[PDB]
Parts: sequence; C-alpha cells; structure tokens
Amino acid sequence: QWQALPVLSEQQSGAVELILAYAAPVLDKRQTSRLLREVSAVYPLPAQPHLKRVRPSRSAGGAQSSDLLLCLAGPSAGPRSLAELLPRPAVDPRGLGTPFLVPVPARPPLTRSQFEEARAHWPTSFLFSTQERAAMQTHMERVVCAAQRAAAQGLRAVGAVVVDPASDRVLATGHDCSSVASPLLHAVMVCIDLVAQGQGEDSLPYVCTGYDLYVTREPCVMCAMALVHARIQRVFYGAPSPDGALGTLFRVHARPDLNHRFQVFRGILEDQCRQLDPDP
Amino acid sequence: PCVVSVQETEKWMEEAMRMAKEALENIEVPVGCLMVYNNEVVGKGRNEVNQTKNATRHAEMVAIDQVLDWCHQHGQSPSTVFEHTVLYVTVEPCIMCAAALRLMKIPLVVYGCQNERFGGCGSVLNIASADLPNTGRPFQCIPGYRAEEAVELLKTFYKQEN
Ligand SMILES: [Br-]
Ligand SMILES: [Br-]
Ligand SMILES: [Zn+2]
Ligand SMILES: [Zn+2]
Repeated sequence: QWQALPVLSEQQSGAVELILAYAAPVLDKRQTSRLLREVSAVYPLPAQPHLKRVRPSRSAGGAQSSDLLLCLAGPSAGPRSLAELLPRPAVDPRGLGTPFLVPVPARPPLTRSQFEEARAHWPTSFLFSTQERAAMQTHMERVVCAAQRAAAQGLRAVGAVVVDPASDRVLATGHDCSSVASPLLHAVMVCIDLVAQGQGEDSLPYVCTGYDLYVTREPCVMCAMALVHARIQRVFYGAPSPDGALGTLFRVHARPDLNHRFQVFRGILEDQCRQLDPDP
Repeated sequence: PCVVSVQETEKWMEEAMRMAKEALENIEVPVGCLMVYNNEVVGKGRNEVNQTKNATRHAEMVAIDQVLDWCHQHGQSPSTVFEHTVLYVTVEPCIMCAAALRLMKIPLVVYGCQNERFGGCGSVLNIASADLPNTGRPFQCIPGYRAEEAVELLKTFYKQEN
C-alpha cells in the first residue's frame, strides 16, 4: 500500500485559481445530449478542455439532475439570461433554466489535493492506473533489493535504476558505492556513468533524455543537479532525504532558470524505502 | 598549507585560462580549472562533456577525479589533501559541482566570471554556503579573478551552439 505524490514547484503547488463562467440547469434530462452538442459548438471553451461540460448532482434521494457549462463570463459578469448568452437559431434553449455564475478551475488540476478543491467547484479531467502502478512497483522493488545489497556489503543503502518507458527495459541498476578513495559514487552518479558507457557512438551527452529514474530515496543536491544536466524526464523516489534537492530543500526539477525541467513523484513503496539511507 | 597555494593565483589562474581556451577549441564549454595542494598542482580538468558524452563531466569533476587518482597512486588520505586544497576555475561552479566540492570538503574556490545559467556559488543557488548539514561543508569563494576574460569565452561558446 502506497501512493504517488507529485512534487511541483511552489508556484504550481498552490490552489488552482478560478474564473467565472455561466452555467444553466438542465430541467429536461432528455435534452441533455442535444443541448451539449449545440452549446459547445458555439462555446467550445478552447482554453479550458479540462472542464467537463455537464455537472451531475445526486439529490438527497439519489434523484439526479444536471447543469450545463454554457460559456466563460465576460469582463462584467452580471446576471445574464438564456436569450443573451446563446444565439439562435444556432442554439435551441429548450430544456434549460435561468443561467447563473459559477466559479470554475482556470487550469487543470495536477496534485490530488488540487483535484479535490477543483472538483468541488466543477468536474474536471485528470493518478496512476493499475497496470502502471504494478510496473512502477517492480522497478522500485529492484532499487530496494539493490539498496539492501549495499547495506550488507558496507556501503550506503541507496538503490537506483534507469528505465526506458518506451519498452520498459531496465538500462542500469546500481547502488551507492562511495568509498574512501571514491567518495562521490552516489547511487545516481553510478547509474549516469552506467548509461553513459552503454550508449552508442552517435549520442548527444544528454545521456538520460527520455528516460525514467527510480531511486530508493530522494537525491542530494549533487545528484539532482546532475539529473538536470543529464536531462532525465521523470524521477520516482520513495522516501525524502533531509538534504534532498527534488522536493525537500530544493526543487531543481522545476525551476524556470534551468534549461530543463522534469516531473518528480515521491512516495512509491515509501513504506519500505523509509528505513533505508538518505542521500548523501 | 592552504593559503600557501594562494600566492601564485596569477600563475594558477593563467593556467586555468589556457585550458578554457583548449575546451573552447574542442567544442566544449570553455571552462578550465586546477586544484593546488601545498603549492603543487594535484589535479587539472577542462570540461569534457561533449568528448565523453557524459553530462556530468564538468571541468571541476574531471579535476576531482584526477586528485583522487593522485591520492590513490601516492597513498594519501583524500580527506587531508582535499581539506587543504584550493580550486582555481575560470567560471563559478555549477550547482552540481558546488555540491561536489562541498562533499569533498574543499575549503576555498577562486573563480572568474559569474555562471548565469547554472551557477552554484550565488548566481542561481547558493550551494557554496548554504545550510546543508548532510551535504559536506560550505566553502568560501574569491570571485571575480579575470572575469572579463572568462565571461567572453562563455559568450563566444553560446553564440556558437544551437
Ligand atoms: Br498512485
Ligand atoms: Br529550487
Ligand atoms: Zn547524491
Ligand atoms: Zn559544473
């Protein structure tokens, strides 16, 4: 039992902003399909495709009713009638009630606590599926197994794997290897070295473009920044690290001033990973 | 044995400059650097990213590997060498390299021009003196040495890339 949390920038972690739109009740349930077609051909809402156009509502007895998302509100959002909002003959407003203003999410939700606030106002589009969840689990039991091997040997208990999501082919597994002679062989630095030596003669030095990295615990500053330099596309990790740079102390995967950004999900097999070693 | 390295800053940095020029010529980000322990150069590195096809192979990390090789081959504890080593580099260490020098417990970096795209000693983040109780020790910086010369080479390189 576990769940994947997105680490987004502070800017994107806040509440989704709202904008005002006009909605109207569907008093004739059997006009719904027809009215949805005619309305969203006039008001296709091209910049808010995450909004569902039909909002259901279960009565206190299960009796269902619905309002329809007519259009966005203008600069002066006063009361507005059906005759003023929907042109004719292009729309036949039979079956609709008097329009009303409703706040709606301006942008699609990203975090699951943002889906919560946003579905409160108006239903939206959207975490991981069964098939994917099991697959991400397999890659993370692999890093855990690797972290345990390092702990038994005498090294830091940090496991990393690099995976190609196009074929789900593991490209490099490695654990921490820091020694007195070689103190910077953190789990992430070892995987980047392993992918690097395995790539072909015609390769750009962005050794990790497109690839996913799963690591037991969140990378240190050195590892994280290297991931940005290497152009990893997604990073999954289990437990945070106190000095971690993908969510704890820094969020280098989501800065504007670096020429690369990437998604980070924390909390995958976190129950197991939490008892392992933090980076560094 | 630390400030003893600082006396030839002129010479040490002139030599870092000649390597930045080399990197420039070989389509690498023009950044060169030396690592001086007890007035002897124990490690040099220019940026080797495009040659090795390994994004992490920055000048500073090529030099660190070279010092660690020197420590291995001569049987010297890297802790006692790095802690009295000064790094001379023509460009302010990136965020990654700054964390590297911290974890190596290097005490002092002398550097040239600001790293506006990736700098880790204040320009983008301040990894160099941040409060990171588990990421090594913070180091100190003498910025600015021959910065006008060094920044020109960056500006040249990026006018040259796609
Ligand atoms: Br999930
Ligand atoms: Br940040
Ligand atoms: Zn690390
Ligand atoms: Zn660097």
